[PDB]
Amino acid sequence: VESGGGLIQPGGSLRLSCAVSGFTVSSKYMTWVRQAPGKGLEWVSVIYGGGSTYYADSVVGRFTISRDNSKNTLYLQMNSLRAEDTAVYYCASRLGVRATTGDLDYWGQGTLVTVSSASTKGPSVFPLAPSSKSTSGGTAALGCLVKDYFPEPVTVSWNSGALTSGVHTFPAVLQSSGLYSLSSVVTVPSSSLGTQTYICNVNHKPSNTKVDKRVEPKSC
Amino acid sequence: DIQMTQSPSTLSASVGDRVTITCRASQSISSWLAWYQQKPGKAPKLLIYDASSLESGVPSRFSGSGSGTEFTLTISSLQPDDFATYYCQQYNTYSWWTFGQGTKVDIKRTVAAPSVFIFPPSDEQLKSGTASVVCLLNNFYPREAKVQWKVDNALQSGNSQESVTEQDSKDSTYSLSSTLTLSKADYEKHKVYACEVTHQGLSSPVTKSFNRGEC
Amino acid sequence: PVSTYMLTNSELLSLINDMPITNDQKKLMSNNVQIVRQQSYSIMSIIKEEVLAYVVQLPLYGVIDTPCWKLHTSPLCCLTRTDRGWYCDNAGSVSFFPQAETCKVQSNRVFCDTMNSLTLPSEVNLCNVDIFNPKYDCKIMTSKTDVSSSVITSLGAIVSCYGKTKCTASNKNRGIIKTFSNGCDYVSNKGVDTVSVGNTLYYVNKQEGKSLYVKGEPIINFYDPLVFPSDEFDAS
Amino acid sequence: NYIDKQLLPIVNKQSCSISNIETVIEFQQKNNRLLEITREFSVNAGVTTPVSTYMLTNSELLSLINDMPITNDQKKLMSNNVQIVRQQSYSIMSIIKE
Amino acid sequence: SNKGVDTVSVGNTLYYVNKQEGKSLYVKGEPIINFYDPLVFPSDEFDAS
Amino acid sequence: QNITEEFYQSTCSAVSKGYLSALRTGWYTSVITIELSNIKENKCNGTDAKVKLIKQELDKYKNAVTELQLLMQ
Amino acid sequence: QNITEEFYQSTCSAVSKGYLSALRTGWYTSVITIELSNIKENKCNGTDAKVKLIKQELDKYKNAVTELQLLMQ
Repeated sequence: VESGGGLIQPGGSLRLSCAVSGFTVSSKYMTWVRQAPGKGLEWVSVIYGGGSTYYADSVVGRFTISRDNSKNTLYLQMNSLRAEDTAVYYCASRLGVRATTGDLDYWGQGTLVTVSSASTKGPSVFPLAPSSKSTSGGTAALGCLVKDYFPEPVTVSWNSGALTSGVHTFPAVLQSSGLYSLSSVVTVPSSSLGTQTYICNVNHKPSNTKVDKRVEPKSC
Repeated sequence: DIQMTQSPSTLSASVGDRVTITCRASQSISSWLAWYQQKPGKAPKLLIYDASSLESGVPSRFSGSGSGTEFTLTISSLQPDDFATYYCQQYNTYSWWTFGQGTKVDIKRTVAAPSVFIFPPSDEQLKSGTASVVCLLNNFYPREAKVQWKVDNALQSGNSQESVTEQDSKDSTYSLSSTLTLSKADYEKHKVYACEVTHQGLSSPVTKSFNRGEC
Repeated sequence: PVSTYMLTNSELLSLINDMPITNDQKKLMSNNVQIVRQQSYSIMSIIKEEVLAYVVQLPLYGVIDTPCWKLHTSPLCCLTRTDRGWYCDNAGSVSFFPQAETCKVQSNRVFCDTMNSLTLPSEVNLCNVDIFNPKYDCKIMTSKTDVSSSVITSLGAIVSCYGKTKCTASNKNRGIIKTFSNGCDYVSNKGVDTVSVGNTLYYVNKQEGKSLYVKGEPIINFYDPLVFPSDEFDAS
Repeated sequence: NYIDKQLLPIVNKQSCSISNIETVIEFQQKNNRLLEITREFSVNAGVTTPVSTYMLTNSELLSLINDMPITNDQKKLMSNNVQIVRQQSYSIMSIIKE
Repeated sequence: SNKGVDTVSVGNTLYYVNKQEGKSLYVKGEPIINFYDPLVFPSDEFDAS
Repeated sequence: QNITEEFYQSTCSAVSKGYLSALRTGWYTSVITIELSNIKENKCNGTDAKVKLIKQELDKYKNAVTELQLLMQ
Repeated sequence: QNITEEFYQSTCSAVSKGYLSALRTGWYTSVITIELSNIKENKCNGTDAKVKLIKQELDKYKNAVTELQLLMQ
């Protein structure tokens, strides 16, 4: 599993770190795959068990793949980042054993790296009060609007991860003001609009803001 | 270096169908082509390696064939488990791995209509100079849905943004959340806010409405 | 070679996935580890009482999946071609390994050492058809008198029957199945298992022999636990 | 109770150690021939030359020699240069099971 | 020269001018401990009773 | 069957076609190390005191190691 | 460093100069003998009477020695 991604101004530097558990890094080849918004998968860099390192044309000389036997974590030093490097960087290796070279079946979570000048803004979280009616599907709906933040990503769960069924967290849309905005709703039985506790948990770590806003029906 | 190319861009098929994705090589890569599953927002999942050997523990409904420059991924009995984006990978040497550009897959299924909800802007937000009214289309199919806002029965256009979640893993329906952005000056100038949802699964246009100062 | 003590199979495959070669080379060595060992070395480097360190030395191949071939020749009456041995196609040209030692064959896959190989044009292939190929000076071995012999090839044999000598080819079931007139005949290792040339007998096919067996029976370990009668004693 | 609860448990633990030992020895001893073979195949990677006195004893060589489709004069010549016949023979491991 | 150049390709065949340094392998062994159990007889308690 | 033979009476020779090749053009080295699981003499007496298996078995090794340590130069 | 290389484009060949030599022109023989530290069977019974390590360990040897006595002629 990764860490250390995030936003950095162009020309700046960033340090990825791939936490691996289950096997020793000093006996298998480790790899890095990056994925642009809405593009395909692009191989980036690889370190074999014996120290041979290779980097794709796009990044050679500017990136530096390395590993340390101690912390059992392969890194990926990214120097002189430009706009085109902005993507989500996955690390991977092959758990199983054979003598061919290329397939992967352990992949990390995935960490975002954003290269842009824009500053960081925390989100404003407002509750979406369920409607005065109780029809329209047999139940009712309430939700949360995560508006005016930059940059990605923001994670929205319900009840610290308890309420999962009927939930829909939408992908963000870049508003005209240069900030991102997404909504998160949950379909709940209208027989418990004010009975069940509904707490949407907005987490946006690029700005260190963690907001809890409760969604109850409106006073009217 | 090698490049891989698949077809088509997006392939639609129903549950239980037989799907065939192709992946072509600019050089004969012998038998080293790997297939990967990527459910949106997740990590790639290894289905097939070395052209034909299936990774132990992945459902046996996936199969590969071929060698050289013509490779094919065939699914025998499709499932709601599998609806995601599929990638092929060549690994003909150590130094230079290159991926396919991807084949994104959607579904056909029994039509299901959207549950229309409208949400008034919260009291916490109107005290900031901007009000955002949210209209929700929960669990519908097909993906195509139409949302239009009415402010005093006057159609809005271009002051709202839509977002559609990916096809669901279980029931396999989409959702839709459109947010109407106006300034606090423009919001309190009018009373009737509503969003009209027309859909293939609805008998007629459906309208959810509320009043400003009331609820 | 590199013994299974010096390098286990796990470790050999551990070293193979680290060699700077192509997936097509990596896959050929994984499937002929027998030959790769016979071609590797092991040199003792640093020997201390509480730790030994040796250097393994594996072969790396330059080219793979080339078409190769092997030449046997026999007297013609008297001519005798002398470019006998393994030929392989190098880039553009043809590498020629003349000593039978430096080239290992498994199945259909040859592994040759290039340390002393010759590089010839592809036009030497035209020497098999015509001794006077004008595009290459075929090295030949001559003689002003009649000679007779046989040479056992990979898949058969060649019978040079010349002069008053009396050569034949027997089959195991049918016995003598062909006499040879004066000329160069070629015999398949399917039909013929023996070729006699005069007073010397050539064997076209290996001769199956008695099968030997060494039987072993499981060894039974026995012991005798020594048990004391405490109950009769704890009563008295 | 010292003899029975203290000292007989140890004499019996010993009578067990000595059977294990005597067996591990008697194993390196009855399969002595096998263990050489399986050693020298490990050291030559499956093909050994010459044919060691472990791979083929002299008893077995004369058994095989009287079966070669050859003349009494070859049979007698090989019997008298068994050293050379070994230096010219091979041994290839075919089917090795557990 | 084998100082400046480590590889020479000639067409489709790759020659290696210099030996390729490889992975280093290690097989570790820990000291084996011999254990026994000495048998002591309570003679003093016995020689008094 | 891939491998075949061609026979030419013109030259009275036979070719053997149908082989795929591997031409060794270099070496790949690896430094394998291994450690001694060393035994510590167990101090106490056996059935026969004049017999020190643990000691003799070490000097058998030590002395073997020594004879190899004299081959490096 | 003593050893060097010269390259001749005239012949497209390369010499490796700078080697000192030893050319073997004969043999020196030596007859080494060695004796067997022989074991005498120890008469008494063990834990298992059906097990005679010392005898079998000699027949393992004896028979090996015998198999070598059959190679000289």
